[PDB]
Amino acid sequence: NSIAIPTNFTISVTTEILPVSMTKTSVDCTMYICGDSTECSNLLLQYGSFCTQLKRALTGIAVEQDKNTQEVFAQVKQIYKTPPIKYFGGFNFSQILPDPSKPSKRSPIEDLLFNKVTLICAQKFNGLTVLPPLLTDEMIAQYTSALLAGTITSGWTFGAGPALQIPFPMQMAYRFNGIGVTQNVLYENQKLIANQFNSAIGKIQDSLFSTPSALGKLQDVVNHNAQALNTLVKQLSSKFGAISSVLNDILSRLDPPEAEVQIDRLITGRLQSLQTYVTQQLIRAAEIRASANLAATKMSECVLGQSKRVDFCGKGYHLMSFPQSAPHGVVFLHVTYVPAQEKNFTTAPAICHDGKAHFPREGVFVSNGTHWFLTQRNFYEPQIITTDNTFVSGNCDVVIGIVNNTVYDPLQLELDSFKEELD
Amino acid sequence: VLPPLLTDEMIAQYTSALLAGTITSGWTFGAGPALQIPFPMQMAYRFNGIGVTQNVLYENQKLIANQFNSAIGKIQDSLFSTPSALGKLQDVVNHNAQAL
Amino acid sequence: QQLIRAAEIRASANLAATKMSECVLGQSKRVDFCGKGYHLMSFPQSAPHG
Amino acid sequence: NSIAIPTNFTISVTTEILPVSMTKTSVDCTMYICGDSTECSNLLLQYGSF
Amino acid sequence: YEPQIITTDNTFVSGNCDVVIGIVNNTVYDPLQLELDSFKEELD
Amino acid sequence: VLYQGVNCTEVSVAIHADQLTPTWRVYSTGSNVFQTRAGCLIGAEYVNNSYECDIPIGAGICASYQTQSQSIIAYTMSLGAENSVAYSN
Ligand SMILES: *[C@@H]1O[C@H](CO)[C@@H](O[C@@H]2O[C@H](CO)[C@@H](O[C@@H]3O[C@H](CO)[C@@H](O)[C@H](O)[C@@H]3O)[C@H](O)[C@H]2NC(C)=O)[C@H](O)[C@H]1NC(C)=O
Ligand SMILES: *[C@@H]1O[C@H](CO)[C@@H](O[C@@H]2O[C@H](CO)[C@@H](O[C@@H]3O[C@H](CO)[C@@H](O)[C@H](O)[C@@H]3O)[C@H](O)[C@H]2NC(C)=O)[C@H](O)[C@H]1NC(C)=O
Ligand SMILES: *[C@@H]1O[C@H](CO)[C@@H](O[C@@H]2O[C@H](CO)[C@@H](O[C@@H]3O[C@H](CO)[C@@H](O)[C@H](O)[C@@H]3O)[C@H](O)[C@H]2NC(C)=O)[C@H](O)[C@H]1NC(C)=O
Ligand SMILES: *[C@@H]1O[C@H](CO)[C@@H](O[C@@H]2O[C@H](CO)[C@@H](O)[C@H](O)[C@H]2NC(C)=O)[C@H](O)[C@H]1NC(C)=O
Ligand SMILES: *[C@@H]1O[C@H](CO)[C@@H](O[C@@H]2O[C@H](CO)[C@@H](O)[C@H](O)[C@H]2NC(C)=O)[C@H](O)[C@H]1NC(C)=O
Ligand SMILES: *[C@@H]1O[C@H](CO)[C@@H](O[C@@H]2O[C@H](CO)[C@@H](O)[C@H](O)[C@H]2NC(C)=O)[C@H](O)[C@H]1NC(C)=O
Ligand SMILES: *[C@@H]1O[C@H](CO)[C@@H](O)[C@H](O)[C@H]1NC(C)=O
Ligand SMILES: *[C@@H]1O[C@H](CO)[C@@H](O)[C@H](O)[C@H]1NC(C)=O
Ligand SMILES: *[C@@H]1O[C@H](CO)[C@@H](O)[C@H](O)[C@H]1NC(C)=O
Repeated sequence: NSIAIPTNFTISVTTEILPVSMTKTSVDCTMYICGDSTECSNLLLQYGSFCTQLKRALTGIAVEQDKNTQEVFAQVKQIYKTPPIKYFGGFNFSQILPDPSKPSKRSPIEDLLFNKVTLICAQKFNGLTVLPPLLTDEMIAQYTSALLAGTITSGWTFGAGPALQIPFPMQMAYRFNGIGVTQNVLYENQKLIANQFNSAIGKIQDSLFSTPSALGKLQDVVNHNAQALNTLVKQLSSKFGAISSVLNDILSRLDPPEAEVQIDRLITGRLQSLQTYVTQQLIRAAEIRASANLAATKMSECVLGQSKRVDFCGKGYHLMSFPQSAPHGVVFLHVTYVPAQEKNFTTAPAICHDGKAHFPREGVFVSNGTHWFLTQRNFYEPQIITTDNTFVSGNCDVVIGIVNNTVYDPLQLELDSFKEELD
Repeated sequence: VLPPLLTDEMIAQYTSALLAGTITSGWTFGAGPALQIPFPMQMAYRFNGIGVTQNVLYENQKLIANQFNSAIGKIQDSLFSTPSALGKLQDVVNHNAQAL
Repeated sequence: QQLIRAAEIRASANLAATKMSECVLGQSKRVDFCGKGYHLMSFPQSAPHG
Repeated sequence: NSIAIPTNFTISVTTEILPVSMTKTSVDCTMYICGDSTECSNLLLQYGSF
Repeated sequence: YEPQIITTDNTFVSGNCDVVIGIVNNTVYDPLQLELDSFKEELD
Repeated sequence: VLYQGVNCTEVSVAIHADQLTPTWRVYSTGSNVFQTRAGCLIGAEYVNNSYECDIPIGAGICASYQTQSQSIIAYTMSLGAENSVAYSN
């Protein structure tokens, strides 16, 4: 018969970082294997359409990466704007909203994320090029801004139909009902909640600013693709059994009948290097696709709604989420309600009054040692146990652990006062 | 072959912690501090979750506990008597052994 | 082949972690996600490699 | 105008088995290709950083 | 949109009027009290 | 056509000098050569009117065949219609 019930709460903001896209690469198979060498190219033709398959695999990856970015961020039909007066019940969103004074119009947090993670082929000029993404960083920031403005001014309604404006504190009140806490808890404590939110956001900036490893998930993607390309270029210096790694030297010193042997050895080595590179890129692309699909699911369920999936949208009971753009990925700020300062109370499954078994409609019966009250499960708020708060099913001889207490009938009390005097 | 970082005992300890949390605190340990609740009341809340009132559980608490205990015994009999029950894990072991 | 199987295992592990969070540390209203029927509760058990 | 309503219920327990981890392997590339052979290792070096 | 009269059946009470920000003044209709003033309006 | 990763000046010079390896040529007249981050786009007139993306080019630029007779145009793609929500207390 012992139950603990939170008497306070904390608004917590946590960060989830997910890759969305990968560097899009393109390889000129002939230049890589047989750079500016007719004799090598003519020998390369005897291996069939391998360069063509490699071209399709890399093109398919590049297209998929643009699909992944589009699927994660372009989830809003319209580009929403916040009002000129950025007052939302006392909730300060200035560190997640676009900063209009800076070029690129990114929020302070997005600018930090872009500064922490690190067109002309100056490097790796061996047939290996990088294609730009279809959406620019500014376009991604604009989608993020639209999603954020939608959530702040319209709540969850913009994600399932037209955007419907609602005062922010009432949006929060609905989110509180979602987790299972009544609206009056929010309204009575609105200033406390706004202050806890603002503090948590400041902590997010301090955490990202002071922790170099915070964005490791995105940096690892950048590092792995850079390493893959550096390895692919390094394989060109290998001899693979040939007298020289340079085709110009082989053609310069040897007659065609010998050069073809040395060239074929190099063609085999370079072709194997390209197949290894492309296979690894296909595997990483599949991994990124899975991550992007998770990010898109989280965008739809955490940002454009309220999720009741445990730990899906941060640790704690989910209230709301806000997206932020990051290089090659997305960062979600998950705002949750965390119970705090629980108190230890006596409980019972039912109250026995006049032989009837009374069960709570929305809550748990608790006792502060001497008196029985009905409370909401997630926030201590004792109320008198009445026939409005409970329902009756069966008698007192069935429920195990039933305790004896008065249930107050609101109407019967009137019957004994309204005509107490008879006349 | 490199050993795993967590030993079988450590995994068993995590499983035990998760089970003790669920049994004594219900769903509250997964979203904040663990809050104790009597088990039949946890079940009552779970019944409200599916859309059945609390009195159904309390009136039939003994029946429900007996059905649960019987079902667990059946789980042990099913796993004990069916060699193929764990095929999903054995296939992973067999495929990596075959690859090597 | 090990990279491909590793990706398959990763997907399985991600599903298992999702199920741990939603079935064991909560109550799920997703149909057939946490067993057949209306979900009440789940209990994890350790197994070799799973 | 016909509806069916359960008058009883069954508590059912089912089992879901998921892989979580794979055997962790490590390969000494040089020993496998060129086991304890200097001549082979020196030839192996010509294939680059495979 | 389906407007209904605000009554004690539709709302719940928690605290006083000096805590909630943006509270407005309006009548909440008590369904039972109206009967108390009609059922024995005449006293006899 | 799009010449990837190159400055339009370098392409124009390579065309003038008869150095460019592919032997076909695109008319390359005034206002049909547009510099993008993806590369040098030749054969499409750039306009300041955004539209939904049709054929992607890159770095925010898409091209489409439009009536303006009809010709291929390049534009910065639109992300969506603007809707300012009437938020209030
Ligand atoms: C919403 O929160 C932000 C902070 O997250 C508040 O920004 C405040 O902006 C003012 C003016 O830019 C800052 O004042 C000055 O900052 C510099 C450092 O940049 C400092 O050296 C000066 O002494 C002075 O403090 C102020 O510090 C900054 N607040 C914080 C906490 O850093 C913004 O005002 C808040 N908006 C609303 C509507 O409450
Ligand atoms: C529930 O918890 C919150 C904290 O999460 C409690 O509010 C906190 O109350 C303490 C004590 O009243 C405040 O500390 C004081 O702050 C002032 C700020 O000027 C300072 O001058 C004092 O010396 C002292 O440190 C604290 O700031 C306040 N926190 C917030 C975020 O408002 C709240 O009272 C608790 N409620 C219950 C019912 O116990
Ligand atoms: C709802 O279904 C349950 C079964 O899931 C019914 O309970 C079962 O009732 C039968 C008949 O009363 C019990 O069988 C008897 O069991 C005793 C055990 O000692 C045995 O000696 C008798 O010969 C007979 O087999 C059965 O055990 C019992 N099962 C459980 C799990 O309690 C229940 O009555 C049904 N309720 C309604 C409202 O129909
Ligand atoms: C349990 O709660 C009741 C009700 O809040 C407490 O009794 C009240 O105490 C206040 C003083 O704090 C009195 O003014 C009220 O008249 C009391 N009400 C009743 C119905 O007796 C009670 O003291 C609390 N007990 C414990 C152990 O915390
Ligand atoms: C709740 O109150 C009822 C009625 O006062 C108690 O029921 C009585 O319990 C005594 C126990 O010795 C019996 O002898 C009486 O015959 C019972 N009366 C009735 C009308 O049922 C009940 O025990 C009380 N429960 C608790 C938990 O104190
Ligand atoms: C709602 O009604 C109450 C009571 O009529 C108003 O409260 C009064 O407000 C005036 C404002 O000048 C005060 O001088 C009185 O002392 C208050 N009386 C009481 C009993 O509190 C309240 O202002 C009204 N609210 C609105 C929004 O109009
Ligand atoms: C809860 O309260 C009871 C007394 O009502 C006390 O004996 C018990 O120790 C308390 N629980 C804890 C965890 O201390
Ligand atoms: C192209 O070259 C000119 C100088 O000839 C330079 O001013 C311009 O910025 C370059 N453009 C690009 C896109 O590199
Ligand atoms: C909302 O109320 C605040 C109270 O300070 C006020 O500053 C703000 O201008 C009001 N907003 C609107 C849209 O009237």
